[PDB]
Amino acid sequence: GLPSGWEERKDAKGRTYYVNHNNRTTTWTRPIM
Amino acid sequence: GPPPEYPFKGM
Repeated sequence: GLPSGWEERKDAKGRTYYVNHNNRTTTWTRPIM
Repeated sequence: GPPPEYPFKGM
């Protein structure tokens, strides 16, 4: 699925976003690699 | 608007 250290989650409106546990950031953008 | 913030307690 996702590259190492990354987690897929959902916000309060059900919208998918991504959690970067390597650098402690979040983004709407799915990581490519 | 932005996504939820990183969960800082999880650090």
